[PDB]
Amino acid sequence: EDPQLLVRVRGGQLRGIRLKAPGGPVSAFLGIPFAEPPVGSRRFMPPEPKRPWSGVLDATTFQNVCYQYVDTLYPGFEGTEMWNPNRELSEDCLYLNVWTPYPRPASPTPVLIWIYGGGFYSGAASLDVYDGRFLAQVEGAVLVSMNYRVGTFGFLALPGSREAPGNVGLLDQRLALQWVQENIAAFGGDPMSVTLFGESAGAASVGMHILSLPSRSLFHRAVLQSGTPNGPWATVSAGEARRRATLLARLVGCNDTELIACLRTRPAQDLVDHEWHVLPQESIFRFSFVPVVDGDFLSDTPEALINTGDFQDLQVLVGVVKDEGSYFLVYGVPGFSKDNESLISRAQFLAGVRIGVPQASDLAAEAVVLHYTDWLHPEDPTHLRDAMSAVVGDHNVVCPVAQLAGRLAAQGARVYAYIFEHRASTLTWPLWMGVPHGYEIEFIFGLPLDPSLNYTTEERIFAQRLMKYWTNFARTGDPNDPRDSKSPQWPPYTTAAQQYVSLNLKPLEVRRGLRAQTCAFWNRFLPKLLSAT
Amino acid sequence: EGREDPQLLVRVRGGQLRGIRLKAPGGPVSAFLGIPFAEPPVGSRRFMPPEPKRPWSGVLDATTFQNVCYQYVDTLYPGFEGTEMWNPNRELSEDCLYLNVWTPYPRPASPTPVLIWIYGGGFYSGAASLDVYDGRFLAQVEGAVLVSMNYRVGTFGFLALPGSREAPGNVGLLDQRLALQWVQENIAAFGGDPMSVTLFGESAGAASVGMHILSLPSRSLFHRAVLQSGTPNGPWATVSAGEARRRATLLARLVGCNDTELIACLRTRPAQDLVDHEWHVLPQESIFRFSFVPVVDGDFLSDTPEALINTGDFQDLQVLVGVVKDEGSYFLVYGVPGFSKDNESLISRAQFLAGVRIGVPQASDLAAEAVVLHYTDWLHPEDPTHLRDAMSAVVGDHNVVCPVAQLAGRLAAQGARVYAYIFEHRASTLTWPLWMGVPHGYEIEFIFGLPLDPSLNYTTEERIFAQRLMKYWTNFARTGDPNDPRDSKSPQWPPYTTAAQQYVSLNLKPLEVRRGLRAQTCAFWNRFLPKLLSA
Ligand SMILES: O=C(COc1ccc(Cl)cc1Cl)Nc1ccc(CN2CCCCC2)cc1
Ligand SMILES: O=C(COc1ccc(Cl)cc1Cl)Nc1ccc(CN2CCCCC2)cc1
Ligand SMILES: *[C@@H]1O[C@H](CO)[C@@H](O)[C@H](O)[C@H]1NC(C)=O
Ligand SMILES: *[C@@H]1O[C@H](CO)[C@@H](O)[C@H](O)[C@H]1NC(C)=O
Ligand SMILES: *[C@@H]1O[C@H](CO)[C@@H](O)[C@H](O)[C@H]1NC(C)=O
Repeated sequence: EDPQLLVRVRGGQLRGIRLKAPGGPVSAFLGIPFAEPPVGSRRFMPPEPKRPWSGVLDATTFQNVCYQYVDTLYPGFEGTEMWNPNRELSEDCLYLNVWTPYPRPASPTPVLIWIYGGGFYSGAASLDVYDGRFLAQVEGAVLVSMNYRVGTFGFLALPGSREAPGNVGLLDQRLALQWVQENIAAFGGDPMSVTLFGESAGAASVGMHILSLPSRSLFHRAVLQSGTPNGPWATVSAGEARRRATLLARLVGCNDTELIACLRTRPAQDLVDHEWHVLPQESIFRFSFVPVVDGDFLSDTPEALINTGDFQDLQVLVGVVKDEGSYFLVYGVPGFSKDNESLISRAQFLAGVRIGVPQASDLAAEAVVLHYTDWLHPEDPTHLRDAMSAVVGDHNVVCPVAQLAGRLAAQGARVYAYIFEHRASTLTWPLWMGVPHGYEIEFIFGLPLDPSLNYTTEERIFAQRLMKYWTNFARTGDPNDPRDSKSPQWPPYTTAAQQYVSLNLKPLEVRRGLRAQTCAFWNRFLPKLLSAT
Repeated sequence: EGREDPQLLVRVRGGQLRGIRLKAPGGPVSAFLGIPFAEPPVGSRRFMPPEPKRPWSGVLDATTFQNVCYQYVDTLYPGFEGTEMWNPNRELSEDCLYLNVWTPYPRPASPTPVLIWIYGGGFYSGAASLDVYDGRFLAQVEGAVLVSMNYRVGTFGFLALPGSREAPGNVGLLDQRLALQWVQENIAAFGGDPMSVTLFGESAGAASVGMHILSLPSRSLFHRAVLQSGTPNGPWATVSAGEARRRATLLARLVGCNDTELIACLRTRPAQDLVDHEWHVLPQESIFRFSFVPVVDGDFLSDTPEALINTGDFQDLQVLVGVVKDEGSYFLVYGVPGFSKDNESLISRAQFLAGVRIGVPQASDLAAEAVVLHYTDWLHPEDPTHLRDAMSAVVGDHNVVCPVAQLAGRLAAQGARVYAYIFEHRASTLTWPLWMGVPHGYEIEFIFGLPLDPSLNYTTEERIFAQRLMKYWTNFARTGDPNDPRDSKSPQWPPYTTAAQQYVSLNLKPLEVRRGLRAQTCAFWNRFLPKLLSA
C-alpha cells in the first residue's frame, strides 16, 4: 500500500489517492473533515473542531457540496453549468482538500489556500476550474481548498443573538486555516508561509481575513481576484441582515431564540426557495445572505477598516478581468441575453442603471447615466450595451479594487495589481461579454496544460506564466521571477504612480491609473452625493 | 463744398456728412466716423431708451472717432500693451452714441453686403474705435461695407429697476437696435445693401448678437449672425429682474440714494461716481462676472435666453459660432490668487480649490466639489502645471465653450444652419505669457485682417491666414455659407448638426473637421449641473 498516500494528522490517519497530471503524478487528499457536521441544532452556529476518528479515513474523493441555490437560467449550457454543484448537496459539507507533489515535498513548501466565490450564496471546492493538481505538479506547490457554508446556512444572522450571530461561513474558512496551521506540515507544507487566494466572494473573504485580527496569525500573504471586502455587495449592516432574516422567517412560516428555533426545523430546500425574495430592491450583483458588520468578526465596516488599518508588514496581489460586469446583465437587465448581441436602446440603458445601481437615488442614477453615455454617440446601441456592462463592473469590482489597492498602498502594504485581458478560446458565452467575471481562474490553476481540454498552445504557455507569477508571489510576496532578467518587471502599485500590468498573450505591459477618472467619480463623488442629495 | 473730394460727401436721414479717405495696404477706403445716431443720452436721459438723433444742419465732419461711452478703465497692468489695447482710446463721455462706416473707395456701384460689428467687454467696457476693430481691411480687401456702433455700457447701459419707467434696463441693447435701424434706413447711401446685413461680435458683443436673434423687434434688422466666444445663454450674460433691482439699489445706496426718487437721485450723480462703485455690487467674489448686464425684463427678453433658445423657431436662421482654444486663461489674473502674467502661474491644489469657488461663484459646495472632481487629473492630482491649466479650463468651459456648445446644439436641432469653429492660432505678436495659450479676444485681430498691415510685424503665414479668415466671414455674410463656391479643392466647412457635431479648426494649417464640441465635459456643465442645482 502506497506510503505516500498515507498521512497522519491530529485527528487520525488519512488515505489519499495518486492522481495524474500531464507532467507526472500528484498526491491528492480529498474530503478531509475539518469540522463537526453543522447540522440540526448546529445550523447557523459557528463551526466546531472535528472529533478524532479511528482507523484510516478514506480521503480519495470530493465530499458533498454545501447546501445552496442552483442556477437555472440556461439549463444544460456549459457556460452556466460549470459553476453549479458537481457533487450531492448537503449541510454536512465541512471538508477541505489538499494537493501536493508526489512524492510529497522533501522540504517544507509554501502553501496556497484557495477560497471560492459564488456571491456567498453558492460555490464548491470540487469544481473542475479549482483543480489543484496542475499547480502542485508544475510549481511543486501545496494547494488547499475548503468548503464553507453559503447562503442562509453560512450567513443568516440575527445580530446579537447567541444562536445566529452571523458570519459563520467565514468562521468555517477560519477553522480550515487553523487546520492548515496544525496539520499541513504533515503533508510537507510550510505553515509559516501561507498564501490565501480567492475570486469574487472568495476574494472578498480573503479581504475580510485581512481585516479580522484573529485570522491574521493564520496567513502571510493574500491574493484578491475580482473582489473586495469593501464595496456595495460584500457586507451588510446588522440592521439590514436582521431585516432579511426575519423576512425569510416570515416567508417560511416563522424573541430571537424562538425565531431561530423554528428556522432550524425547516428542510434545507425550503430556506433556499426564498433566498432571492428578501432583497430590498430589484438588482443584479446583489446577494441576500453575506457577511455582516457584527462588530465582532468585523469590528467596523470594511470601508472604515481599510481607511484606518495598519498594513505595514503585508503583501497583496489584486486585479480584475477586462469585463467585470458583462456576465451579470443577463441575470436581470431587460434586453440582455447570451443568445443575441444584446443591442439596447437608451431607454433600456436608463432602466438598466436602476438595477445595476439599486441603492442609487434618482439624482445619483442620473449622474451615472450622464457619466457613461458617450455624448458623441448617445444613442448608439453598441456603446449603450458596453456602457451598461461597464457600469456594473466598475461599481461592483473595478473601483472597489482601486479603492482597496490605494488604501493598502498608502498604509504600508506591498501591492501588485493587474488587469486580465485574455479571453479563453473555449469560452461558450457570446463575444459581446468579452472577458467575463471569473474566466481568469482556469488559467491561474493551469487547466490549459491538459491537452484534452482543447486550449491553444499559446494559452498553455500563458497559463504557465500565470502559475509562475502566482506561486512566485506565494514564495516571496513578489510575483517576479527571481533569476530572470528582462521582462520587463511587474512593478508594485503605489499611490504616486499607480502602476499595474496587463496579463495577456503578449509580454507584461505596465500601465498607470486603474480607471482613475471614473473611479474618482465612484469613490469620491457619489458618496458625497447620496450623503446629502 | 467745391474743392472737397466728391467721393467723400454723402447725405443720410439726419443731414450731410463729410468722410475721410483712408490708406489701407492695398489701396484707399472711405471712412465715415462719428456719425451720431441718437440724441445724447445725457442729463434727464441717463438710463433712458435712446431717442433717434434729430436732423442737423450743414455738413457734419465725420472724419474722426467720437467719444467712448463712460466706463471703468482697467488698471491691472499699467502701461502693458496686453491690457492697454482694450482701454478707451478717445475721451470718455455720456455723449457717445455714434457709429462708424467703412466702404470701398470709390463707393460700391452695386449694393454690397453689410457687416455690423458689436464690441465686447463684459457689458461694462468697450469701444467701436479700438485698433483691432479697424474696418479698413475688410472694406478694401473684401469690398465689405462695415459698420460699428458705440452703445452704452455699465450702469448707463444696463442699470435697471425692472418695471419702472425711468430705468427699464437693457437700454444699451436698445442703442444697438437703433444703430441697426439706422443701417436699414441710411446704408444704401453708402452703397450698402440693407437687405443683406450680417451681425458679428465677440464676448459680450456675441451675447448681444444672440439677444437680437432672441428679440423679435431686432429680427427684421438682420439676416445672418456670427457669435465669437460669447452667447446670450450662460452664467454671465444676463441677470433676473430680482438680481438687477438688487444690484441697482445697492449702487444707489453706495452713492447715497419709490423708484422715481431713487432714479432721479442717481441722475444727479457725476458719471465717475457711478463707475467707481461698479465692481462693489457683485454678490460673490468672482471672475467672469459683470455688475450691469442685460436683464430678463419680459420685454426685450420675453423670457430667459435658455428658455428662448430651447423652444424657439430658427428655421430660417444662419449662424456662425466659435471659440478660441483657451477661453479662460485671461480671466484668471483678474481675481484667482496664484495667477500672474509675470510668472508661469504654477499653482497648488489648495489654490485650485479656492480658484474654483471664484471661477464658479454661483456653485454650492457640492457643485464645486463636482467641478473639482471632474477637472482633477487623478494620476497627477497635485501637479501644478495640470492644475493651472485645469483652472483655466474650468473658467473657459463654464463661461464660453459650453454655453456655445449648448447654443449650437439647440439652434441646429431647431432648424438653424450653424457653422462652428475653434480658433487655435496664437499671434506671433501676443504680449501675454505662453501659459495663456490662445486667450479670449485674440482671434479678432485676424478676422479684421490686421496682419495685412506690414508695420504690425506679423508673419507672412499670418498674413495669408488672416486673408483666409476674412474670406470665410465675408463669404458667410454674402451667402450664409463660409465656403467658397469657386474653390472645391480646399477642404469644406460642413454645418454643425446634432447627429454629427462637426466643427473646424482655424489655424495655420488647412481646415480640419472635428467632432463633438467638448461633448463629454459640456454634458457635465449642461445636463448634470442644472439637475444638481435642482436639489
Ligand atoms: O449573480 C447571479 C444572479 O443570481 C440569481 C438571482 C435571482 C434568481 Cl431568481 C436566480 C439567480 Cl441564479 N448569478 C451568477 C453570477 C455569476 C456566476 C459566475 N461566477 C460564479 C462563482 C465564481 C465566479 C464566476 C454564476 C451565477
Ligand atoms: O474680466 C475682467 C475683470 O475686470 C475687473 C474686475 C475688478 C476690478 Cl477691481 C477691476 C477690473 Cl479691470 N477684465 C477683463 C477681461 C477681458 C479683457 C479683454 N476682452 C475685452 C473685450 C474684448 C475681448 C477681450 C479685458 C479686461
Ligand atoms: C435578445 O434576446 C432576448 C431573449 O430571447 C430578448 O428578450 C431581447 O429582446 C433580444 N434583444 C434584441 C436586441 O433583439
Ligand atoms: C506669480 O507672481 C505674482 C506677483 O509677482 C504672485 O502674487 C503669484 O503668487 C505668483 N504665482 C506663482 C505660482 O508663483
Ligand atoms: C516692427 O519691427 C521693427 C524692426 O525691429 C521695429 O523697429 C518696430 O518697432 C516693430 N513694430 C512693432 C509695432 O512692434
